[PDB]
Amino acid sequence: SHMDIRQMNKTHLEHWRGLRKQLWPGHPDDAHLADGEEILQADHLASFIAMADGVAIGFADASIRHDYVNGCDSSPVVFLEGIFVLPSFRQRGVAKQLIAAVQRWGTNKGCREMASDTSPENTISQKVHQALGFEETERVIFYRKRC
Amino acid sequence: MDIRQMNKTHLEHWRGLRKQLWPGHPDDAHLADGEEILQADHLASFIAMADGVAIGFADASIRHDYVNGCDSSPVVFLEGIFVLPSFRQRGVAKQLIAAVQRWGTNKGCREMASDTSPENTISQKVHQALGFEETERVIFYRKRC
Ligand SMILES: CC(C)(COP(=O)(O)OP(=O)(O)OC[C@H]1O[C@@H](n2cnc3c(N)ncnc32)[C@H](O)[C@H]1OP(=O)(O)O)[C@@H](O)C(=O)NCCC(=O)NCCS
Ligand SMILES: CC(C)(COP(=O)(O)OP(=O)(O)OC[C@H]1O[C@@H](n2cnc3c(N)ncnc32)[C@H](O)[C@H]1OP(=O)(O)O)[C@@H](O)C(=O)NCCC(=O)NCCS
Ligand SMILES: NC[C@H]1O[C@H](O[C@H]2[C@H](O[C@@H]3O[C@H](CO)[C@@H](O)[C@H]3O)[C@@H](O)[C@H](N)C[C@@H]2N)[C@H](N)[C@@H](O)[C@@H]1O
Ligand SMILES: NC[C@H]1O[C@H](O[C@H]2[C@H](O[C@@H]3O[C@H](CO)[C@@H](O)[C@H]3O)[C@@H](O)[C@H](N)C[C@@H]2N)[C@H](N)[C@@H](O)[C@@H]1O
Ligand code: NI
Repeated sequence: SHMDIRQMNKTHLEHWRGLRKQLWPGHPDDAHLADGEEILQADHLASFIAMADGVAIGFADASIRHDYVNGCDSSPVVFLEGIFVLPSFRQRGVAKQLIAAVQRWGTNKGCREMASDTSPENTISQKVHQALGFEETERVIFYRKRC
Repeated sequence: MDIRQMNKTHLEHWRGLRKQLWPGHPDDAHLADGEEILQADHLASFIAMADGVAIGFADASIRHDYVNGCDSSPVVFLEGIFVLPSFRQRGVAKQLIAAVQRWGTNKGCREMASDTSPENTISQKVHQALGFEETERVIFYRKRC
């Protein structure tokens, strides 16, 4: 059956939020709401929803980052902020298409590089990033200190 | 041992220290990076001097995008720090980071962050000793568009 990757607009907010809560549980509910609104008005944020037969089966959040991005040599960079495909629809090339949409968006925005990150423990994610043409650049430990 | 924010006069020596921190970075880029830092409001480097000679530096930025482990924005980010071996373990880095931290606070950052290689044992101890807590460990990927 035919699938479409739609850049998220107001009409897909509920499809998006319903999936996003499955990728990041306990990311606060109020946060999804605000995030959705922020994204709809941004020029450096965009999200994409995989739709087929009227249902949303997956999504990707993306951004255009001007901060230094680990492993990249140019700026700005289009960055894959999160991606999720429902269990029942995996290994069908849904993420491949969502990522192509993110790449197309960042390319049209003038980015020369697309980047992403994932836990060293997320093994399927690593296989997926590599299967899709990303090469691993570096691994780092992040630190935080309250100001 | 004074710490000063970098200006045009410190570029040549900063570049010499910076090439030792990152030998793989094109010399060509140190040139452009220095100009970029001085032109941008969201960037600042600090130089530690002994008898008028630069012996350490820290590059920093105000980051506005997502930063792993942080929950607020902007974030002051320690982009790199280096102290000549002869001056190590004397609190120079501690001092450089204090200066980065004040700059950040004055820019409204509620969090300061940094990152380092899993292999950089010494760096890890330094971060810990200075009050940073480890947040996440990740692998980065890149695909040329
Ligand atoms: C990671 C994820 C988004 C991939 O979605 P997907 O739609 O199943 O991926 P695709 O079908 O487009 O797969 C692309 C490629 O990755 C590879 N791949 C996908 N799943 C794989 C698996 N489980 N094991 C090994 N390789 C796999 C394949 O090499 C290749 O497709 P093909 O060999 O079947 O021809 C999905 O597993 C998911 O939602 N996981 C949980 C959320 C998550 O971990 N996100 C990652 C970072 S936010
Ligand atoms: C990392 C580096 C900048 C630290 O510089 P420094 O001036 O020697 O550090 P400081 O003296 O200010 O030390 C501050 C804290 O780190 C600790 N520390 C410093 N060097 C240490 C070492 N080699 N092993 C264990 N702990 C160490 C100090 O004991 C502690 O002080 P405290 O008494 O307040 O706890 C320096 O070792 C260096 O330039 N390394 C090479 C470049 C690199 O690794 N950069 C880091 C990532 S960008
Ligand atoms: N590739 C997926 C990435 O997901 C998380 O980071 C995202 C972040 O997720 C937060 O982190 C928790 C999961 O660790 C979620 O609950 C959110 O609050 C999200 O809120 C931002 N809008 C975009 C960030 N990229 C991870 N922090 C990061 O390590 C991981 O690499
Ligand atoms: N705290 C040290 C950090 O240094 C490097 O990242 C810096 C980056 O260094 C590039 O990466 C190579 C070393 O990996 C250098 O040759 C430059 O090209 C520099 O060019 C940017 N101006 C600021 C980045 N923070 C590392 N990429 C990062 O992993 C590391 O944790
Ligand atoms: Ni279609």
